[PDB]
Amino acid sequence: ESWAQSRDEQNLLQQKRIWESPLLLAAKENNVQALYKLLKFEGCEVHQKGAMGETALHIAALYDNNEAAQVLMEAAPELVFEPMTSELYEGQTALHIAVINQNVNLVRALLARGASVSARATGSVFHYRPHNLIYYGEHPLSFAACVGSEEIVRLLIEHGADIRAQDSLGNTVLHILILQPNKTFACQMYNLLLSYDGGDHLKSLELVPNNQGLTPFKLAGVEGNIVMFQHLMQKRKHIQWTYGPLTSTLYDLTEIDSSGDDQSLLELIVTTKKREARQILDQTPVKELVSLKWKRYGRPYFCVLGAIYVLYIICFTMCCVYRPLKPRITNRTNPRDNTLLQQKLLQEAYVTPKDDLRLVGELVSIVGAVIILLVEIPDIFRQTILGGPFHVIIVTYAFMVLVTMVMRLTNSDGEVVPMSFALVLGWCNVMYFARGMIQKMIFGDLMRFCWQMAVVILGFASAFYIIFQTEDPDELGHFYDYPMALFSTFELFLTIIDGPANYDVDLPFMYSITYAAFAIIATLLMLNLLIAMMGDTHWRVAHERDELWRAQVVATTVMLERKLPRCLWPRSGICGREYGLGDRWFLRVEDRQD
Amino acid sequence: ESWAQSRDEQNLLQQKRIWESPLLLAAKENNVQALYKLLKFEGCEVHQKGAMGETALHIAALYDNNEAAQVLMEAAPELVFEPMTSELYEGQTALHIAVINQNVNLVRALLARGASVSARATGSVFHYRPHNLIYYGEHPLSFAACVGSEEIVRLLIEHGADIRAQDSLGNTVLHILILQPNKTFACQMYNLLLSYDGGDHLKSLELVPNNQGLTPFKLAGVEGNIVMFQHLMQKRKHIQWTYGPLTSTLYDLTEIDSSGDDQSLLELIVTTKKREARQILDQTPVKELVSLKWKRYGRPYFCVLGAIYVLYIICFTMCCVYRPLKPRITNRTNPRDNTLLQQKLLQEAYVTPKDDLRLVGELVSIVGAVIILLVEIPDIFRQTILGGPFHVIIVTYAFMVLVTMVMRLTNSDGEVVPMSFALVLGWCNVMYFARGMIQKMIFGDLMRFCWQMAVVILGFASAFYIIFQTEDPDELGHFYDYPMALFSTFELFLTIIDGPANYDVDLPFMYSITYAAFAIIATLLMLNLLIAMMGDTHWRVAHERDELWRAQVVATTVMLERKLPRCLWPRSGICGREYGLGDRWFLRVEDRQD
Ligand SMILES: C[C@@H]1NC(=O)N[C@@H]1CCCCCC(=O)O
Ligand SMILES: C[C@@H]1NC(=O)N[C@@H]1CCCCCC(=O)O
Ligand SMILES: [Gd]
Ligand SMILES: [Gd]
Repeated sequence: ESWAQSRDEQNLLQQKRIWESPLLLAAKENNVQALYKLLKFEGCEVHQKGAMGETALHIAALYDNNEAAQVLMEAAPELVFEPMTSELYEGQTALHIAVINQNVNLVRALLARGASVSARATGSVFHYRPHNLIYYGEHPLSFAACVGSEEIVRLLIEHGADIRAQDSLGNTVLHILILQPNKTFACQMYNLLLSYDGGDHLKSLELVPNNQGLTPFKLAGVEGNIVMFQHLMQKRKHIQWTYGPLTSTLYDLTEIDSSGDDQSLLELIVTTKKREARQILDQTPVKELVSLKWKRYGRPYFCVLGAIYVLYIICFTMCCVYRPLKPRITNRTNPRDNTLLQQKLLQEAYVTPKDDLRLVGELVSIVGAVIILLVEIPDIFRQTILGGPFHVIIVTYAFMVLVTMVMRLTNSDGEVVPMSFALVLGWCNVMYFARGMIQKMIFGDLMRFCWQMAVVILGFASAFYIIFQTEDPDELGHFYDYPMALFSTFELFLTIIDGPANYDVDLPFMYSITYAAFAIIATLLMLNLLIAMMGDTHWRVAHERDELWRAQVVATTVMLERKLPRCLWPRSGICGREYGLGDRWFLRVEDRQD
Repeated sequence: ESWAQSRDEQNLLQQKRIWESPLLLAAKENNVQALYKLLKFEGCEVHQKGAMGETALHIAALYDNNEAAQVLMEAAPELVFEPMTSELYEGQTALHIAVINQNVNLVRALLARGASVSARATGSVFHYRPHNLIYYGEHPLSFAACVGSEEIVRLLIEHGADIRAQDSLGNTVLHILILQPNKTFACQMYNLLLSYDGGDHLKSLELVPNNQGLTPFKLAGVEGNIVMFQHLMQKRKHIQWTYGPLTSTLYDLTEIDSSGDDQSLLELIVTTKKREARQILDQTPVKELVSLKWKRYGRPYFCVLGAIYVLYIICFTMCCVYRPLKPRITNRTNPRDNTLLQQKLLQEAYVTPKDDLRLVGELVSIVGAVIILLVEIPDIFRQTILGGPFHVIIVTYAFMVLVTMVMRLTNSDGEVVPMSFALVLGWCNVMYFARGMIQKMIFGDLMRFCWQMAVVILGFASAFYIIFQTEDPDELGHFYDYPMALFSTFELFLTIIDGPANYDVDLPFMYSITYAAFAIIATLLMLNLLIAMMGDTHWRVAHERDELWRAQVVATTVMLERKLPRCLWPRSGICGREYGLGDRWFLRVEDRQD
C-alpha cells in the first residue's frame, strides 16, 4: 500500500546480501586479504550483483575503501563501467559513489581506468521528489558541484565532463545549484562552472532554460533563493559612474518583466504557491521596478477603474430599490395567512412614465455584466488568489445578473433569490478596492475597516430591503423604505437591533439565508479589526501584516498590466536602442552608502 | 508625464556621448596615450561639451583618473574654470567632482591651476528634494564637509573658501552638516569649520540663520538630530561647580523658549509633522524645561480652565432640558399619523415666571460662545493636531450655538438640528480635558475611559432627550425625562437596550443621525480601551503609548502660554541681569552620576 516501506525493506535486504556474499562483505569491510583469498583461488563471481544491482566495486565505493576498491579494479577492470542494475539506482556508476564521497584518490583511479563522466543516474532515488532528501541530478559532474568539492569538479572537466548536460527535468548543473540548501557556498561553485563555458556570446550556459521554461536566473526567483539571485544579479548590472557615496547602477531588467506571454519573473512570483519566492520582489533591482509601476499608472488606473465600478453597482441597486410592482391581486393572503406576500411581477411593464429611466439603467446592468465576462472568461483559459478573491466574486456577480434577466422574460415568482445575491456580490467586491510605525498603521488598518464596513451594509441593507419590500410592514418593518433599511442594517451590523425576528408569521426564504451571511461577515470584520489593532502593535509582525498587502498590490499591479492595452501603461525602464544598448529595457537605480 | 524618466534617459544619453566622443572616452578610461594621440595631432575639440555639458576634464574627474586629468589640464588649462553647462548640473566645476571623490592630488592640482572655491553648483540634482539621495549644498567647501574629508576642508580654506557661504536655501555649511545621515561623525567636522570663524562675538557662523529662520542649533531640533543637538548644547551650558557626583550645569535656554512670535524651539517641535523631532524635547536641557512648565502653572490652569468649561456646558444643557414649549395646537396628528409631533415653538416666550432663569442662562451660552471665537478665530490667522482636535470642535460648537440663536428670532421649525449638535460637540470636547509599569498605567488608561465614557453619554442622553422630548412617549419613550434618558443611553452605550427602535410610526430626522454617531463612538472607546489594556502590558510600547500623551501635554502647555497674559504664567528659567549674566534666561539643572 506504500512505497517508502519498499525502499526501507530493500536497504535492509541490501545489508543481508552484503552479510551473505563474502565478496560484497569483504568489499564493505575493506578486507584486502579476503579479496585476494577470494579472487585468485577459488575464484568467485566477481561481477556479483548484490541486492541493489551493485557490484563489489559499488560496495567498495559506498564505504570509502580505497585499498579494497583498487584490488577489485586490478583483478576485474570491467567493474568500473558497470552501473547499478537496480530500479532505485538505475544508472549510478562506481564513479558517482566516489564523487559524492569526495574520494579524490578513487576518483583519480576511476578516471584513470576510463570511467564514463557522462553516465546519467536516472534511478528513482535521485528524483526531485519530496521523499528524497537530496537532489543533485544525474551526471557525476553535477554530483561534484553539489558537494562543494571544486577539486573533483575540475578533475571531471579535464576528462571531458559536459557542463551543458541536462537531467531528466531539463536542469543544467546551474539549475541544480540553485536548488541546494547551502546558498552562500553554492555561489562560489557556480562561478567555477561558468569559467569552463564556451566563452562565446551565443550558446551560453546561463541561458539554457529549464524543461519548465526557467533559466537559472529565473529559477532563483521562483524558488526564492536570495543569495543566488543577488549573485546572478551582479553579472546583469552596470555601474554608470562613481560619485562619492552615490553609485548609479544600471540593471538589466530583461528576464524580470513582461513580454513573455507567461515568461516573466513578476508573474511567476505572484502566481506561485512558494512562500519564499515573495521575497524576490523586494530585491534591489525588482523593488524599484514595482514601486514605479504602482506610483504612476498603477494607483490611478486602479481608482479610475474603482470609481467606474462604484457607479456600476450603485446603478444596479438604483434599479432594485425601485423594483417592478403589482400588489398581490390574489386572495391567498386570507388562507394560510402565515404568508403575507404582496407579490409583484410585471410584463407589460413597458408602460413608460419614469420606467424608461430604470430600463436604460437595467440596460447598463446587462452591458456591464457581459463586459465583465468579456475580460474574465477569456482569462480563465490562460488562477491564484494572492491578490484577493475579487475575480471569483466578479464572475459570480455577473452570473446572477444574467440569471435575473433569464428570471425575467419568463415571469417567474422567485425573482428575489438571484437578484439579492447580486447585491452583496456587487458591493462586497468593492471593498477589494481598498488597496489604494504602529500609529498610522492602526489608523491605516482602521480606514480599511471603515471602508469594508460601509460597503457591507450598503449590500445587505439593499438586500434586506428587497427581502421585505414585497412583504408587509405591518409586522417586521425593519426595512420598509431605503433610508430606514440602511439604518436598521447599520445597527444590525453592531448587534444593537435584535435582528429582524418574527415567528408568528413566516418570512421569505432569503431572509433566513442572507441574514446568516450578514451575521458572519459582521463578526469577521470585527475580528479582523481587533487583529489589525493588536497585531499592528505587538511586534514587527506589522511587517508580516505589511508585505502581504504589498504583495497584494504587486499582484494587482501585474493584473492591471495584462488587460490594459499598449497605448496606456507604458513599458517600465528605458529602451536601449539609440542610446546604444541593444534593445533591452534597463532600469536606472542609484543608491547612497553610509 | 514625469521627470525621473528624463534624468534616467540623460544618464543613458551621457554614456552614449562618452562612448561616441573619443576624447570623452579617453578621459573616462584614463587612456593617456590616446589623449596625446588626440590633442597634439590631430587636434580635436578640447572644449568638447558632452551630454551633460561636461568637459573632458569633468569626465576625467568623475572617474578618478589623475593621469588623464593632468594631461587635459596641461594641454588646455581653461578646462578647470569651465562648469557644467547642463540643466541638471548647472554650476558644478571640475573641482566639485574632485572634492566629493576625495581626490587630494587632483584637488591640489585644480587649486594650483586656480580653481574657483566659491563656485555655486545650482543644478537641479543638487537640490534638497526627496528624489535626490544626497544634499551637500552648492560650494566645494560644503562638499568637503559632508564627505568627512577634513583634509580637503582645510585645503580649501587655505585657498580662500568662505565658510560664511550660503546656498539657495540660505543654509550655511553648518546647516547642511545637520541634514547629514552620519550624525556621530558630522560633530567632528562641525568643530573644524567653527575654528576658521572670525573669532569675534559679533557675526558668528552659528548665529547665521536659515532662509526659513532657523539657526543651525535650532535646525537640529526641528530636524530631530539628537547627536548634533547634544553636541551643540555643550557650547551653551556652563558647569556651576563640581561637588562629588553632583554637577550643577547652567543651560542657556535662549533659542529653546518663547518670545519669538513664532521663533522658539518648543513651538517648532510641537507643530512640525516630523516624527523624529519629538525626541528633542526629551533632551537634558529641554526635558527639565517643559516639566517645570507643567507641574506649576500648566496643570492648575488647565484644570481651572477645565472646571470653567464643565460649568459652561452643563449650563447650556440646563437651558435645553427645559426647552420652550406649546403643544402641537395643529390637527396634523390626525392625518399622516406616522408623525406624532407635539412641536414646540415660542416667541412671546417673554412671559416670565421661571423663564428668566433660563434667559440669563441662554445669555451665558451666547457670551461664552463669542469669547471662544474671540480666542480661536484670531488664532487661526496666525494648525497641527498633536494635541487633540479640541480646537476644531470648540469652534464648531460655538458655531451651532450662534446658528441656534439665528434659528431663534425667526421661529423656525428645525430648532433641534443645530441645537443637538452643540450638545455632543460641547460635552465630547470635555473629555479632551483628561490630560490631567503596567499596573497603574492600566488603571491610568482605564480612568481615561471612565472619564471619556461618562462624558459621551452626558452629551448623547441630553441629545436623545431633546430628540424625543417633543415626540410622544406613548410609543418609544426611551427618553421621556432626563433621569431616564441618561439611564437608557448609558445602557445603550453597552448595547444592552435594543436601541430606540420603532418602525410603525416615524421618528425625527435627528435620531437616525445622532444614534449613528453614538454607535460608532461607543465601539471606538471600547476598542481604544482594549488596546489600552493589552498594549500597556505587551511590551515597552506603553512608552510609545506614553510620550505621545507626554507630547500632547507639552503641546497643551505651549497652547496655554500663548493666550494667557504676562501677569499670569511667569517666564521659565532665571533672568541673568544682576546677577550679571546678560539678560538671557538660564535654567539651573543638576544631575547625579553613578
Ligand atoms: C547506500 C546504497 N548502496 C549503494 O550502493 N548505493 C546506495 C546509495 C544511497 C543513496 C540514496 C540517495 C537518495 O536518498 O536519493
Ligand atoms: C555622473 C554625472 N556625470 C558628471 O559629470 N556629473 C554627474 C554626477 C552625478 C551626481 C548626481 C548627484 C545627485 O544625485 O544629486
Ligand atoms: Gd399588530
Ligand atoms: Gd400602545
